Amino acid sequence: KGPVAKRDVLPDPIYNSKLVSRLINKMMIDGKKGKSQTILYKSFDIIKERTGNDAMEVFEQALKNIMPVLEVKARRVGGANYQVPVEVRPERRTTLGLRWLVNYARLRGEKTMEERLANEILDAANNTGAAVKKREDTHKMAEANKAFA
Amino acid sequence: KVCYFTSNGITHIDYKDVDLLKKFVSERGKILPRRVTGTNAKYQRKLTAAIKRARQMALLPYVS
Amino acid sequence: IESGIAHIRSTFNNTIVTITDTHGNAISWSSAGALGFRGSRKSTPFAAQMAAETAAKGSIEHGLKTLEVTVKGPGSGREAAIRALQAAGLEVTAIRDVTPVPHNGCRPPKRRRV
RNA sequence: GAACUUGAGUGCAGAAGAGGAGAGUGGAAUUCCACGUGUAGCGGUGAAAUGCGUAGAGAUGUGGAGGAACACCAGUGGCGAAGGCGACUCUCUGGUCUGUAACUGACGCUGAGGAGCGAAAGCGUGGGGAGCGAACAGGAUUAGAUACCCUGGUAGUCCACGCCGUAAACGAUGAGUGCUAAGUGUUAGGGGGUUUCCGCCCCUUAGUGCUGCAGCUAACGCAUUAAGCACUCCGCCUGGGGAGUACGGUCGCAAGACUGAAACUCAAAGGAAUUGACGGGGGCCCGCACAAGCGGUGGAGCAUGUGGUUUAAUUCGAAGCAACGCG
Repeated sequence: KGPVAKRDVLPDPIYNSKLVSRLINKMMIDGKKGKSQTILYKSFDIIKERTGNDAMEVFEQALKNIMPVLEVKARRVGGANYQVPVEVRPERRTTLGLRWLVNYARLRGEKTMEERLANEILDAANNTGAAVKKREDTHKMAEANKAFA
Repeated sequence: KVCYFTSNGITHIDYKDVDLLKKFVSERGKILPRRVTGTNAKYQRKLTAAIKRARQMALLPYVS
Repeated sequence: IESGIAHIRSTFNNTIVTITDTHGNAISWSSAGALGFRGSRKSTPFAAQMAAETAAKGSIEHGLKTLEVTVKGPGSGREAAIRALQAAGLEVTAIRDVTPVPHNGCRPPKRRRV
């Protein structure tokens, strides 16, 4: 069988990042990169406006707050249902960070996902936020189950 | 290995020989088996009889 | 005081560490269940490490420094608890591997699946 | 009737052994007891709970009581007819093996019935009780759980004498004797070829393992420790069930043991091996099978097919995957 790997596209015409196009491919509903590109650039223009900063550094700070060190996997032996904590390899750190940004942004609820993604980045920058509940809770699940490693 | 008692020709082991018994006995106090000291069957029998008698007179230890 | 002996008894349920004084006077004690682990995690060496950490903190609170550590009981957390006595500010000099060996004695309770 | 020494046995000389019976003693550990340390758990489980615990436990140190088994040696090692026998020491005592040559000179083998031994459980009487532990109780599990698991715990396990007289009491292989290739460990001996030795080799016994020729066997396999080739003697079998039952008798305090059918019923029961399939057996591997994700279905509305039911007819066919937007 063996492990297979995938690829992704380097630039964005404004905000030249790999991972921002990785977020473009994420949150794509029904095969529409155009709508996700529109949502993303209008959101980052809100992040450049509402806070007078470049939104690249705010976006990496939000990622750094969300990227989880420790997943907690499963291990059922007998009738025990133990969860076992896993040191996450950093690709999955970035992609769990992007899932938590996208999911808790669209789960928030405001008058566009432009605004939801903007305010979720602004919350995950100054770490207290909705996806960071999931960050904290995964680290708490790894903290409770640390007896197994 | 080589047997001790066939080499030095010595017969009945004489419980008073506390230093020889202390050589055959292990570090904690146990009798070493025949595949460690290399003796015969017969000489291991007389050795273990000697060690048990010298243990009951405190010439040899039980537990350490 | 300065010297005592650390009695660790780590068995398949619990890893109990009592730091006592040389002619047997317990300064402080903490177990794997005292740390909070109630379940089977009591048997895990992480709980034995934590129990040794808390016993080491209490022993330094009373002030002893050079231990002489006696491992007792068949379990799993003996090595991590010896290592955690070292890393918590104490010295482990001698290691007494003393599990209670009956010679022949009483007969054990019956085997389990029968 | 006379002779013989090989078989048998006595004599002498060593050797080894948990061979037995009686008494005495030890060291771990377990439990319990008293006191110090000290604080909140311990115990246990797949998960927990019952139990134990602030009235101070578990841990830990010292002391004491008491019972039972004797780590390491320890070994397809030893002894015994078999059951069986593992601390040590003495008392009494049984057998074996080895070397013969001193003696006897066939004294030998086997043995129904009889007499004895005879694991464990059980029984009687008197002690004993530490651990374990039927029964019994509580907690779990479970649909139930008179179970496995957990926590407790009675008889019993232990000892003295008496009874039982049974085991998958097994080598599932009666005892004796002789003959019939090898290789190889090992236990207790003996002798030899150089060496005073250590030790190597050779040779021979008796016991104990494995692999193996001939031979045997249905096959598995046995094979000088026979399941070979023979002779002697004893015990036992004649399809499966009913049935080791019932009746009778003997023995037993009892539980039961031994002896032991018949009516009736079946055409099989059975051994060993082969091919498969299966396993809540082991190994290896693979697949959107699982995980990692993404989107759904199950909810609503409608489209469509199918079961029932309404029917005059609701035509027939498909029916787990592999029927049901199928013909």
